[PDB]
Amino acid sequence: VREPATEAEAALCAVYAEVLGLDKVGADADFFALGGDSVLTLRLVHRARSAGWEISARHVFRHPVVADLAAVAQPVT
Repeated sequence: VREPATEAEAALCAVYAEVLGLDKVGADADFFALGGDSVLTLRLVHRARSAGWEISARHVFRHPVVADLAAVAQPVT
């Protein structure tokens, strides 16, 4: 399983695992391949912000892989 290589990747890995109910998730994990849907996307957006990273639901649907999602995130102001 692929370790995160940036702070944003590491935060999103942890949030993916928490939202999807998994123990740990790799930096190459696909949110919808792992069981994501509209409800869980909503939760991912909220919990990512709590972890310091601003994303949208549209970001998740367009970039469901952790590493790709981390690249469009913005740090919370």
